[PDB]
Amino acid sequence: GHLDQWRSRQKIGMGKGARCCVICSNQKALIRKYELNVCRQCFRENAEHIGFTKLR
Amino acid sequence: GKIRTKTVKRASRQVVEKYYSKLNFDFYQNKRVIMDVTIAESKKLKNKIAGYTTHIMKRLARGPVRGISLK
Amino acid sequence: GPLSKKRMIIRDGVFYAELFEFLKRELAEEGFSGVSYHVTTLRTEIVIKATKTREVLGVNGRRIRELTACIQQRFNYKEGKLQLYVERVEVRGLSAMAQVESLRFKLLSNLQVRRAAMGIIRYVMESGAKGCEVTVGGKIKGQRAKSMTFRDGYMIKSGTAHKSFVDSACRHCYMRAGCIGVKVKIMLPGDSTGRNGPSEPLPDVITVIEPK
Amino acid sequence: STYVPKPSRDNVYRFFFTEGVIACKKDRMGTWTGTLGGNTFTVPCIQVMQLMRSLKSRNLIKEQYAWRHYYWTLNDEGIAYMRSYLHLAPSAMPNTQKP
Amino acid sequence: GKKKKKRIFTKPKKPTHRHKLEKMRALKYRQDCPHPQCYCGKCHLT
Amino acid sequence: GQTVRLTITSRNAKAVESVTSQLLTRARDEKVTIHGPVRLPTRTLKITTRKTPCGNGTNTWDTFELKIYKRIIDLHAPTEQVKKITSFTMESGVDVSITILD
RNA sequence: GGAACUUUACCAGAUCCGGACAGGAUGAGAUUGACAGAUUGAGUGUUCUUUCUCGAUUCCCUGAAUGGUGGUGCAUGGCCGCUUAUGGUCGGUGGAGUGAUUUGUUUGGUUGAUUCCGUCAACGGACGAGAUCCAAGCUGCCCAGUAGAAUUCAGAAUUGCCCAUAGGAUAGCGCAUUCGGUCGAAUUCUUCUCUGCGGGAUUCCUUUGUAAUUGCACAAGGUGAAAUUUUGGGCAACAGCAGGUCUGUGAUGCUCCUCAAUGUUCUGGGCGACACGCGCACUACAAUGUCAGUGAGAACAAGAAAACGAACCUACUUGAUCAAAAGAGUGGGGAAACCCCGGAAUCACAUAGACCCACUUGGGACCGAGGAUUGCAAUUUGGUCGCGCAACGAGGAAUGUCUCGUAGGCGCAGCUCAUCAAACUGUGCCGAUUACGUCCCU
Ligand SMILES: [Mg+2]
Ligand SMILES: [Mg+2]
Ligand SMILES: [Mg+2]
Ligand SMILES: [Zn+2]
Repeated sequence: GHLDQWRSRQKIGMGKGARCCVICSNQKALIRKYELNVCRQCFRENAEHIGFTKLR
Repeated sequence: GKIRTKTVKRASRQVVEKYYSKLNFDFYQNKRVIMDVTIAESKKLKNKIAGYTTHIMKRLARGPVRGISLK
Repeated sequence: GPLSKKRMIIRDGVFYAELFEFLKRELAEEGFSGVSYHVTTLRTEIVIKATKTREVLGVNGRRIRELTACIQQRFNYKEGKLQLYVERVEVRGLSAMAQVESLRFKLLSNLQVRRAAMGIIRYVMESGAKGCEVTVGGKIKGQRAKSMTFRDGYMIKSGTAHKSFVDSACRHCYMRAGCIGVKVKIMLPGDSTGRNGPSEPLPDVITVIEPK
Repeated sequence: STYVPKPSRDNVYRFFFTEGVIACKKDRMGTWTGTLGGNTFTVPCIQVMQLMRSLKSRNLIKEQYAWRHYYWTLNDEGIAYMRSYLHLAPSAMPNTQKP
Repeated sequence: GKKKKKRIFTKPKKPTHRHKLEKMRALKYRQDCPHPQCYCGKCHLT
Repeated sequence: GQTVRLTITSRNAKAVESVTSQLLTRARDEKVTIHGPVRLPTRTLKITTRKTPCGNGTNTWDTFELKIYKRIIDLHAPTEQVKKITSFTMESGVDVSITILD
C-alpha cells in the first residue's frame, strides 16, 4: 500500500525531477550537453578539472 | 598610436650598446640579428625592437644619442 | 556501441573531477598537492602528490589500501586493475594547495590571522617563490566582516600568462562565528627543468645575450 | 523502507569486514551491489545508509561524502566490534589490513 | 516564512495501527500455503 | 597486403604530437610502409553559461572550449610488429587505438 | 526562470520517518507486512473488522537527533554585477612639513594609454597599460583509403539545315560538348580541402608634408594578403558598494519548524486567473508588394544507454489503386566516414503567370468542425477545411542601438527539451546611408 504509493511519480523516468546535478543533486539549470549532467554553477567551478578553458 | 613601450626601448638600446658593428640601416637584417641576440617569448616585441634599433642606428649616424654610450 | 571521441573525453574529465574532489575532501587533513592518472590496458596507476606521504600511506599501507578500495568501489574497477601511489612534493612552499591547507589549520588552531598569514608568506618566500599573496575574509574582528590581504614580492594579475606563472588555491575555514575564506596565490620562479615553475621566460622580460 | 532484514544486514556487515571501505551512492531508489566470496548480492541503498548512520552515531566508522557518494571506513575499534558482532575468529583482519 | 499557523481538523485523529498479539497462536493451530515460495500472509493469496 | 590503423586522440596538442612523432620514429626504425600521419580536423566543444550564480546584474556570459586533436597512422605490419611498435612509455591524457582495415 | 505531473519553493487534502543514538517501560514474541469487506479522491491495511504473515530488523516516552527552495545577503563564505573603459595604483630610502599630509606620480610635447620624450628632491622599485592569450585574414612544412584534383582506356548520350508567343540583349570561331549510377577501369598528383608547428607588419619605406628645432611622434602616399593596439575576443591594478545571491552546492554562523512536521512522499488545484499600467520581443500596415511557379545556392553544429543489441540521429523506400499530417519497412552513422555533393532563407527569372491601389488575393488577430501526434495524464503540438467585415494604411510627447562585411534584412544550428521557441548562445547569406568630427548635450 504505502510502499507502492511512496515515490510512485519519482519512479517514472520522465521529467525535470528525475534529472539532477551529479555533484549537488539539484534539479535546476542542468547542462545536459555532451551528457555532462552538471548544473551551470557547479560547472563554473569544475570546468578546469573537466578540461574546459576560457578562450576568446 | 605607435609609441615604443619602455620595455621595447630599453631592449633596443641594450641591443645597440652590445652590438653596434653587427647592425645595419635596414629592418630585416637587423631583425635577423635580433632573433639570435635576444631571447623573448614574443615576435611582435622582436619586430618592434628591430624597428627601434634601426631608428637608433639612423639617429646615431647623424649624431650621438642620449642614453647610449659606445665605449 | 563504442562511445564517441567527444564523449569519452567528457567522461574522463568528469571522472578526474570526481577523483580530485574526493581526494581533496579525504586528504584535506594531510597536505596534498595533486593527482594524476595514466590509464593503460593493464592498469590505471593513479598517482597522488602530497606533503604528508607518511600519513597518506599509514601503517603497512593502511590508508593507501583504504583509498584504493574507495576508488575501486566508486568506479567499478576490476580487482588488480587499479593501484595508488604517493609522491612527496619537491618544494612544500611552492604549492598553494598545501599552503592554504596549512593556513586553514593555523586559523582553526585559534591563531591570529595576521600572524598565521605572515608565517605562510615567510615560509613561501623562504621556499624561493617570486611572490606570495594571502587573503583572509570574514567575521574576524566582530559582527562586521572584513577582508585583509598580505602581499610580498611580485604578482601578475593580468593576461593568460598569470594562469601558468601563478598557482592559487582557496578553502573555507568554518569557525564558531561563521565561515571564513582563505586564498593563497604563489608566483612560481622559472626553472628550466620544468618540475616547478612554467619553464618559459616571462612574456614581459626581454634578455639580450652577452657578446662572446 | 528503512526496515532492513537481518540476513541482508549481516551480509552487508560481512562485506564491510572483508573490504575495509564501502561506497554507496546517495539515492533512495536504486540498489547497492556487493560481492561476497564471488557471486553478487544486492540491497537497497537506503537501508545501507540507515545502518551506517547507526554505525557513525555509535562511532563505529568514519564517513566521507563527495559527489553524491558516501565512503564509510572502519577504524580499529570498528573492526573490533565487527569481529565481535559476526563472532569472527580473533586475529581476523580486513583485506586492507592484511599485508 | 512558513509560519506554523496550525490547522483546524474536520476529521478525528486516525489512530496508529498496532499488530494484534496472538499469544501461543502456534498452540491454537491451518492450511499450508499452496503457493510454492509461500489467506496466505506471505503471498496475500486468497 | 594487410593494413592496420593507429588512432591517437588527445586533449593536449603537445602530447598528441609527441606520441605521433614517437610512433612515426618507431615505424621508420622498424622499416614498415607508412601512409603518413594524417591530422584529422580538431574538434572544439563549446559551452556558454551565465557568469552569475543568481541572475543579477548585466547578463554576462562565460564561454568554455575544449579542443580534441586526432591523428591517424596507416601501416602495413602484422599484430606482433604493431604491438612492438606501440609498446613504449606513452604519455598521460592521450589514447591509441588499434584497428584492422578491410 | 520555454512550470501538464515531477520540477515547485504556493494552496485543499492524504502517506511515510528518512527521530540516528543513549536511557527507561516492554519484549521471542519487540515487531513487519497484508487478501477481503468500508474508510476514503483513492482494487490507498491509510486506518479499522478480520485473521494470517514477518521476525529482535522494530516499536513505546525522555532528552536528543535529523531534514527544510524556513528566516536573516544588515551575521558570513564563495561567486557575480557595478563603480570603471577609462588610465589608473602602491611601497621603500631620501627631501618638505608641528602635524594630518606631501614629493616622487611635475609641467611642455607625444599617445587609446601614468604611452613615450624632455624636465625634475628625488632615487630606486612593484602593479595596471602595453606584453601574454584565443579566434579572422595571407603564406611555409606535414597530410590523406574520414580530403580533393587532373589525365588515360573503355561504356554510353547530344550532334546541325533547323529561328517562339511579339522572342531583344548577353563570350567563344591536332582536338565539338556532355554523362558524382556508367555505382566503369587504370595512372599520376596535391590547385581547393585537412592541421601541429613555422613565417608575415616593424611606422617598415617615401615626402623640399607636419612637427623637431633633441626627441617622442604625426599626416599623406608606397609596399603589401593585411598599414596601424592589423581585426574581433579573452585577461585585466587598487580601492570600494551593507549591490545580488543564505532558491546551485555535503558553502555556512545565529535563529525557526520538527512525526495531523516549515522533513518527506502522494492526490487535486496554482505557478499561465483579468479592466488596467509599464519593459522587452514577434507580425503587420502592401506593388522596391502578395500569391503561384521554376532556378542557383551557405555556415555553425549535434547525434544511441547501467550492474549482445535496444534506445539517438539519419537516408531510402513504401504508404500510393491517390490530400496533408501520419504510419510502416529497410539500410547507415559513435560523427572530416551516415546524414552530405550538407539543394537554407534573403536572391534570381525575357515566368511573355495572376492580381492593380483596396484595409484589397494587403494583414492574419480570433473562433468553428474533423483528424493525427507527444505524453502516466493534453480536459501540448502539428496537419486539413471554414472564420477574417481583429485591429493596423506607417504611429503624439517621447526614446534605443549602431562606423565596414558594419547597420539593416534573411535564414540555419545548438540550447533548455517526452512534447512545446515570438528567448538566448553561435553561425553563415545579402548588403547600405552617414561620419571620419565635436564637446552643444550626457
Ligand atoms: Mg533585499
Ligand atoms: Mg541589501
Ligand atoms: Mg529564457
Ligand atoms: Zn551542481
